[PDB]
Amino acid sequence: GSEAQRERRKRILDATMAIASKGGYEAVQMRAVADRADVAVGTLYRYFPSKVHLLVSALGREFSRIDAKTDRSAVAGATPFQRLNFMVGKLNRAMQRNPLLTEAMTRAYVFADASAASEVDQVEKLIDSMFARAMANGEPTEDQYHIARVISDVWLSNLLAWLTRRASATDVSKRLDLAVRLLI
Amino acid sequence: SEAQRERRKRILDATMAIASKGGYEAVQMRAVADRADVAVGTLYRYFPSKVHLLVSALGREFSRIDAKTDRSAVAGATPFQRLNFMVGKLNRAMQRNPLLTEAMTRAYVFADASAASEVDQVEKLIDSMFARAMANGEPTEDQYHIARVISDVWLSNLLAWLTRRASATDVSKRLDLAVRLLI
DNA sequence: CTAGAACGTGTTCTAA
DNA sequence: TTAGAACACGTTCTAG
Repeated sequence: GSEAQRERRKRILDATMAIASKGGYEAVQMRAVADRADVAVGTLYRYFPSKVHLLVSALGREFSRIDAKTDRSAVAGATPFQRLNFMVGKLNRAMQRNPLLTEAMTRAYVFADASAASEVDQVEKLIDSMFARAMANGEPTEDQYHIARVISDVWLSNLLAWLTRRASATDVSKRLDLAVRLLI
Repeated sequence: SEAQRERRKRILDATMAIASKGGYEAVQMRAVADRADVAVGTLYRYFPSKVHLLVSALGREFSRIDAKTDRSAVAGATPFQRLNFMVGKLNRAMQRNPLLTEAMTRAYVFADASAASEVDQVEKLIDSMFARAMANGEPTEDQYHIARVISDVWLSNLLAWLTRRASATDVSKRLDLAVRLLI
């Protein structure tokens, strides 16, 4: 709605990501987010009705932005195979840039119940679409969207393994390009 | 001890019974302890977090399913069939009790590194049930990798069902589609 | 909106 | 082991 309100929302989401960067999920505490966005906690709950909604919107907003910084690059490589490997890689890297910030958003994303479905949906759609439109070098086909979904599922699984120290960054890229190749 | 094992089983049974009737929110540590006739400190001795607890319950249940499905999963004439079969068996198992499935799955995906060993066991029981269904025995390396991809598609879809973002039909169709793209 | 008190549940502590 | 009080943080409530 109003300019001030769009400005409060952004301030709340910048706080959340600043805090998550230094402390992960356990440090994204609602008094701390509020305090640092200079709002009372009741105002915080007016804008985001749970810690999880808050984090899934922060993750929604970060992917929207990556989606912008990704339009020429994603459509750079000369074959679908290559454009996909490239997009997977840029996204993998973006996530590895701040493990604790990634950790907070990703766990909220998979933990979210049905009351957050609409926020969880946007993030899943954005990710599917970044992959599809890179693979297809523009508007994807039906087959290319379905392939893109499978690759987002593989990505998420591997990201969760990387976060829980069950897999290294090497294991993750090996499993990802393994999946890409089996579907192209 | 037989005491230690009797008490471990009472606690996981408590956990699943409560999860059935109420899902994740209702798996409360005071309630579980009470139901298993143990004090909370004893509960935390066996399982150091609500999430360790629920991810061990999930471990024991895939473990159990694993035995229940040793002949049948290797019944279909082709890899394609055996995989589709295994996928459907596991799907129908999860769908049997949505709130039980909700509680265990959310812990499974919420778990941090402090439960990495419980999470790991569950991931590998599932990977292996799929691979061995595909293969009808010890899988090749290529069957194992395909198994992994399909467990990832499976989990993603199970979360979307749980969050009412996909129906049971939407999920069947996405699994089918993945099993085709890979066989 | 603001500042916080109050309350529930996961986790830890104290005491027998 | 037990019983249960204490404490922290997500969430809701009371007041101004």
